[PDB]
Amino acid sequence: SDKLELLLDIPLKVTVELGRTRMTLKRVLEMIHGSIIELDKLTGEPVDILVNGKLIARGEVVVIDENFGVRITEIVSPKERLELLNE
Amino acid sequence: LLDIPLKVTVELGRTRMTLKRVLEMIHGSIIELDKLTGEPVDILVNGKLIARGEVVVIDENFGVRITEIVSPKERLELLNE
Repeated sequence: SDKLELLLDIPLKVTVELGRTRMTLKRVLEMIHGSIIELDKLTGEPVDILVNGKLIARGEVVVIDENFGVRITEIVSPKERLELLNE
Repeated sequence: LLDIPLKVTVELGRTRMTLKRVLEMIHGSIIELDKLTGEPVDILVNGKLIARGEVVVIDENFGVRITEIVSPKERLELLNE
């Protein structure tokens, strides 16, 4: 808590994922322009929001000025965000 | 080597923010990312950016159609870094 005060300005890396899959090296080498990669995410599901590699939230894609963004639709508690980042 | 499974991730974008901000976010908060709206999305294999493309739907799953990709030689180089 006094500990927390010292951490508030630490920059954290945020990544937003549309989905994941797995493929062989062979398939990676054979892919071409136009190749289609199917992901583990279903229509109707939100995108994932990771902070230093930990899933803390999910959301929906929005346009902000010229950039993609995400509006948070699901998130863990602030205490759980700390716990996960402290793993 | 050809049969080794690799992890593929498709990213909409990235940003950086402080821990304070991360802890203040709530339902409805907006996070702006580093990708511009006309750009294709990133395709990473084992964390290495090898391709970019456009999002598609295949039946009920999301997918990506590749629009930019490095050479097969360069794919192998990156995966062997």
